[PDB]
Amino acid sequence: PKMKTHKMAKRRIKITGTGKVMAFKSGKRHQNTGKSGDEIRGKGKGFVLAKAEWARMKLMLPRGK
Amino acid sequence: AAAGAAPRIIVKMESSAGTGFYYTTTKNRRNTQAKLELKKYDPVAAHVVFAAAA
Amino acid sequence: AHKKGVGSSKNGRDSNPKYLGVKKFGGEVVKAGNILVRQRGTKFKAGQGVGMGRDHTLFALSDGKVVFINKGKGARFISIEAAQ
RNA sequence: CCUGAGAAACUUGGAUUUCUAACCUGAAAAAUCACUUUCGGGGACCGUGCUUGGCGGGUAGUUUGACUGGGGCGGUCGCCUCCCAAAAUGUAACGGAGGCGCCCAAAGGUCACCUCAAGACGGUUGGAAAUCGUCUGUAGAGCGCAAAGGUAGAAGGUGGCUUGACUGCGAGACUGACACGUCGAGCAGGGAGGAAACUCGGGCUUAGUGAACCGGUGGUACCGUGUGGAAGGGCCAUCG
RNA sequence: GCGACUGUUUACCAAAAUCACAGCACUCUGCCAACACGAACAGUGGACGUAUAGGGUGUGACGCCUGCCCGGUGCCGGAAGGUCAAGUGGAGCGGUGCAAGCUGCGAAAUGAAGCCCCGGUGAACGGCGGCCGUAACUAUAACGGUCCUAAGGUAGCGAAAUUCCUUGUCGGGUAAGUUCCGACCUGCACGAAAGGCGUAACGAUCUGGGCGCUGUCUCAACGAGGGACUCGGUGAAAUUGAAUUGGCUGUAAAGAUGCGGCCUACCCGUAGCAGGACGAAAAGACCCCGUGGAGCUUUACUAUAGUCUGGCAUUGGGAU
RNA sequence: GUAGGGGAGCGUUCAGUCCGCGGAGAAGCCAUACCGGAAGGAGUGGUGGAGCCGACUGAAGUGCGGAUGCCGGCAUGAGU
RNA sequence: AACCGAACCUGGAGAUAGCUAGUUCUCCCCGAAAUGUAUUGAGGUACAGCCUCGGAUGUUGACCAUGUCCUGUAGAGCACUCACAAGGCUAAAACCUUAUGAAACUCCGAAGGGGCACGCGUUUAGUCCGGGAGUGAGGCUGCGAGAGCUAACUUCCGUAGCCGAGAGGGAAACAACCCAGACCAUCAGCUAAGGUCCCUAAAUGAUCGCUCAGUGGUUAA
RNA sequence: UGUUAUGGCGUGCCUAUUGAAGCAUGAGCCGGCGACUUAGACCUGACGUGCGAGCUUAAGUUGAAAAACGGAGGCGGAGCGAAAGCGAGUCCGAAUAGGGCGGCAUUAGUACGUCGGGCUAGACUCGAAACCAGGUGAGCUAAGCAUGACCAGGUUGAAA
RNA sequence: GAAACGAUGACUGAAUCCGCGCGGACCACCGCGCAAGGCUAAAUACUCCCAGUGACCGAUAGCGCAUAGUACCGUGAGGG
RNA sequence: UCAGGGAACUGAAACAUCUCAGUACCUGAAGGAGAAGAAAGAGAAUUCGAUUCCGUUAGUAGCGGCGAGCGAACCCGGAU
Ligand SMILES: [Mg+2]
Ligand SMILES: [Mg+2]
Ligand SMILES: [Mg+2]
Ligand SMILES: [Mg+2]
Ligand SMILES: [Mg+2]
Ligand SMILES: [Mg+2]
Ligand SMILES: [Mg+2]
Ligand SMILES: [Mg+2]
Ligand SMILES: [Mg+2]
Ligand SMILES: [Mg+2]
Ligand SMILES: [Mg+2]
Ligand SMILES: [Mg+2]
Ligand SMILES: [Mg+2]
Ligand SMILES: [Mg+2]
Ligand SMILES: [Mg+2]
Ligand SMILES: [Mg+2]
Ligand SMILES: [Mg+2]
Ligand SMILES: [Mg+2]
Ligand SMILES: [Mg+2]
Ligand SMILES: [Mg+2]
Ligand SMILES: [Mg+2]
Ligand SMILES: [Mg+2]
Ligand SMILES: [Mg+2]
Ligand SMILES: [Mg+2]
Ligand SMILES: [Mg+2]
Ligand SMILES: [Mg+2]
Ligand SMILES: [Mg+2]
Ligand SMILES: [Mg+2]
Ligand SMILES: [Mg+2]
Ligand SMILES: [Mg+2]
Ligand SMILES: [Mg+2]
Ligand SMILES: [Mg+2]
Ligand SMILES: [Mg+2]
Ligand SMILES: [Mg+2]
Ligand SMILES: [Mg+2]
Ligand SMILES: [Mg+2]
Ligand SMILES: [Mg+2]
Ligand SMILES: [Mg+2]
Ligand SMILES: [Mg+2]
Ligand SMILES: [Mg+2]
Ligand SMILES: [Mg+2]
Ligand SMILES: [Mg+2]
Ligand SMILES: [Mg+2]
Ligand SMILES: [Mg+2]
Ligand SMILES: [Mg+2]
Ligand SMILES: [Mg+2]
Ligand SMILES: [Mg+2]
Ligand SMILES: [Mg+2]
Ligand SMILES: [Mg+2]
Ligand SMILES: [Mg+2]
Ligand SMILES: [Mg+2]
Ligand SMILES: [Mg+2]
Ligand SMILES: [Mg+2]
Ligand SMILES: [Mg+2]
Ligand SMILES: [Mg+2]
Ligand SMILES: [Mg+2]
Ligand SMILES: [Mg+2]
Ligand SMILES: [Mg+2]
Ligand SMILES: [Mg+2]
Ligand SMILES: [Mg+2]
Repeated sequence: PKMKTHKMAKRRIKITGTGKVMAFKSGKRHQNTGKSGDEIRGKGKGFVLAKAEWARMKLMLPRGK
Repeated sequence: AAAGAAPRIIVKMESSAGTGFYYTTTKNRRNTQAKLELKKYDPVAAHVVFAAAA
Repeated sequence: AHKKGVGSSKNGRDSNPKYLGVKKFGGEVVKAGNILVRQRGTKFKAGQGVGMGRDHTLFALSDGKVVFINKGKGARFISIEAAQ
């Protein structure tokens, strides 16, 4: 039947043009007062994964969204 | 951090501006015992001076 | 009878590797930003063209080629010089 | 119309006390029953219906880590340093030593200035060692703690002013299977010390840490369901 | 030695020291009795019984007896206070429309049992214990005994069904006794109804010694009967890679008839032996592994029958 | 050359279609010294008694020595 | 109601089974892995590493010389650090002559090793993108070390080769050792390790010797 | 070609493994049955094909010894953000400097089919110990209840 | 969970037209609606049975059965 | 087919919410079918207009130890 979209992922991973998958950087809830400044700033953001651990994500969603 | 630690308590620095802002650091409390007066930036303008908020 | 021991150990401890040593050697190129050496201290002294982060890492301020010198045994720097 | 109050009256309740026509219960020519009556007593309590918390191995479902010269016992489980590691990085062992889960409002930024451990002689308390003096004096010291590397043209010791222990970023690289992690010129807003060139987005460095999730809090006005509002939610911050 | 006794028990490896018992003891229970089966206000056992009765629990005839600790747990009782749920009460907060207003949230005080707390309770749970130093090499046969939790063993027993050291020391029996009996006491680690110590009698119990008798034995013999063997009749089995299946030394996954070398050995069978074929039988029941299972246990987690408890409905009048 | 990925094919049935055989004898079975690189496939002889080969294409319950495999038959042990 | 710590029958039901077995036609080409990192994970799964197919690319691979920087082992040394042999000398500590040991000593310090460049001279691979995997138990000798007892068919790393996945000759026999990588055919030739009295192919060879012990054909103070 | 003597040579097969003739697993023999599949209009790929900045139907309808109709929806068309929104741009920010994107120095999709993989369902076949529901059993055994039955002969010698 | 609405077990049990109910807390606005009374063919599901077909089986296949729930086992359910 | 009752193994690589699944089973009633049905409705266009069925929206909106996994409807096309 229709392969389910992993709602596990509908707020944490992203497709694109090239097909590459992006996600965010980690450590922004109690990894705080640490800090450092470029850490706290670095972590709010977003980023493309490596490769190897790409396809999995893809298969988490068919629509790409 | 480590809860039942009384020295080096983690407390924040609220601006005298009222911008809606706060920094966050750690005084030994075997030191200040009153408050803290620091001079950091503030995105919502430029250069405030901060009171060590409760 | 047989054996009951009972001894334990108190060591068996170490720390995961710190990849030190000179990363970019002598006579090879570079790009700007490129790290040329990691070290614990001033095993290698900031020379003309090179900068020193908090780690005492040696990084390149602009491109070109890499120049090593030891000053007769115990004092030593790396510098940069372009392709001209 | 009343500040305080007295009779009456509606009383709406709280308690005990009592009464019985609910309801429970027994006996009498009709056994379980149902009449009818003496009714005998019980009596708004019990019992039962819904919710409230407690108790509850009586019953019911489960959990009970791993390494490991078998398993158990004991020991170990993350991070740092040093050998082992065969002159590149890397590398096991229940191999050989030791350390961290903080500390610092100055021990940080800048500016300026000072030089160390000891031994010899000689010196009031002292007299092995205290304080002062001179000759020696590249490290035989010091760095908040672990050691290694590092350091005297200072990172060591002392003062002036100070909040770069700063938002918006990130050229380029180190590193890791991934996730992480590490260094960083330079640009902007805006500062700090210097007279300046400058230097600074924490400390000589490498330990001083915990991903998600759910929630607290300070902003923010992106979402808010016929519509405009508010709950709630998102984003930055952050706390457990 | 153990139990008192007659009895009972693991159908198919345990018959006893198990269990039951008469006896005693603690508690519980006043009748629609507790307690128990139960869709359940049914109906039933308890019981057509009534505290000289009924339940539950423990010890286990009888005889002399049954001590010391109430701090923890349990249980019985106590009440000043700490308290605690829903409900009662809502000051105050805010959302909204111009609004009468609808509404989101929600604090004081009050408020059930129960726990905290105070005391009592052992024929309730239980408790009735740590230690001191010795000449030498980092040590062995041995020491006499002062004693922290609530107390730290009264009688009786004690090398025992209990004893680590262990064949303890002594005595008896024996020619000789790790066993047994008596005493001893340094009880690793007896002890009073989880009974203590005794005891006639009882026992297909257990333990040692004796007399008697004996092929149990020295040491086996002869005999008998039923098999085994032979012939005619009927004729299974488990096993089985396939075999044309020796021995010694060696090698090989380390226990070789199969490889090496060397020895020995003509083909077949019959009655017999049990060394080998790691012989057959059951994918080991021990051991490790499995984020396998089931039984059981508790102050591991979560519920929950049941049960206590406040409010609500059945549910009413009145007197103060 | 083991796990593994790739390449080309052999055989079995059912099916569409064509070549076509068969009581002067089909399939199946039995023997053999032929052919193909192999899965395989031909010649002839004996069996049998009424159906079948070949090419191309399609679809599969499509190829067994193992599973202490399942059903059945017959061996060993034994003239014990 | 012939095996009760939870009857038997039917059913959910083909529960699950990180476990054990088993998994059939043929030829050809390539051809591994038992390492890392996590894991209520350790005989299991993820990602890399390694195989294979195919599309891109163009010699980027590979060995080897050169050039060039990085290093702190082997040895060595005593200059700090702990150790320690004799002697001086003083009031012993220092310090002098003489003297030595070191994984966690280093005035010194190779052989090698690695990065970059060049290709000055050879050879073939490399790298990317996309499909399919399997493997994640390793084993032995040689050289390096640790734990051991300078024990082990011992164990835990490193490193080369081999078996694993390797037939063929040799080592009597013998995964690992020495030679060597089997596309078929041949009643054809040369060699390797290893051999040449007979078993058993091939000199009972040649010359200079040794041992007389059956050493050879298993050990030491 | 069948058989044979003599020679040389030669460690059954499978599975499991660091390593099998193994004294390690399996199996007496021969037959026959016996295991990598199916589904979905899911996912992603390789080959192929038909149309090609375009490609395509599903349910159904009608006819049916055949197939045609059926645009409802699907895939492509534009990205970027948390989202509003902006759009060959967008986002963070106050702009810079950047991630994603378009151009790019260039390139095509879609529907069918065959196949290599994927997911959800038994998913290669066989194998549990167990777990739950509904029922069947006291003609065995454990006992209860009502009712009948049964114990040669002998010894001992209590109360009264 | 911001928990709307329906739905009922126990307590409470409002308005009837200038009224009632909903629009996912809640408020106004603005929209969709007539609770407390009933029946209803049609398309849809199944297939003991009847018929037609088949790239379904032909005697270990196919239902368990070329027939039989019989022989046989089981006290029984049930297996077969 | 409707209703009263309502499991577990399993999966989440352990389990308890959760998933298995209102599935297996038990029961009640009834028919040739049944159920449902004539709006206090969907809803967002001031649009549709009893139900049941299929296609589709759509693995989209959402649910969830936000883990495993669970998963609509309005519109649009048909059946009637
Ligand atoms: Mg339990
Ligand atoms: Mg373990
Ligand atoms: Mg090296
Ligand atoms: Mg390793
Ligand atoms: Mg979670
Ligand atoms: Mg907030
Ligand atoms: Mg808000
Ligand atoms: Mg007795
Ligand atoms: Mg018995
Ligand atoms: Mg017996
Ligand atoms: Mg009370
Ligand atoms: Mg004696
Ligand atoms: Mg007794
Ligand atoms: Mg008796
Ligand atoms: Mg005797
Ligand atoms: Mg005979
Ligand atoms: Mg042989
Ligand atoms: Mg032999
Ligand atoms: Mg015999
Ligand atoms: Mg076994
Ligand atoms: Mg045909
Ligand atoms: Mg035929
Ligand atoms: Mg067979
Ligand atoms: Mg066998
Ligand atoms: Mg005979
Ligand atoms: Mg015989
Ligand atoms: Mg015989
Ligand atoms: Mg039985
Ligand atoms: Mg099931
Ligand atoms: Mg099964
Ligand atoms: Mg090859
Ligand atoms: Mg391993
Ligand atoms: Mg992989
Ligand atoms: Mg090259
Ligand atoms: Mg040395
Ligand atoms: Mg010199
Ligand atoms: Mg593993
Ligand atoms: Mg290894
Ligand atoms: Mg081993
Ligand atoms: Mg292998
Ligand atoms: Mg070989
Ligand atoms: Mg060989
Ligand atoms: Mg040989
Ligand atoms: Mg060997
Ligand atoms: Mg030669
Ligand atoms: Mg010869
Ligand atoms: Mg096989
Ligand atoms: Mg083995
Ligand atoms: Mg054999
Ligand atoms: Mg065998
Ligand atoms: Mg085995
Ligand atoms: Mg195509
Ligand atoms: Mg396709
Ligand atoms: Mg599959
Ligand atoms: Mg409601
Ligand atoms: Mg036949
Ligand atoms: Mg049949
Ligand atoms: Mg379960
Ligand atoms: Mg599970
Ligand atoms: Mg009926």
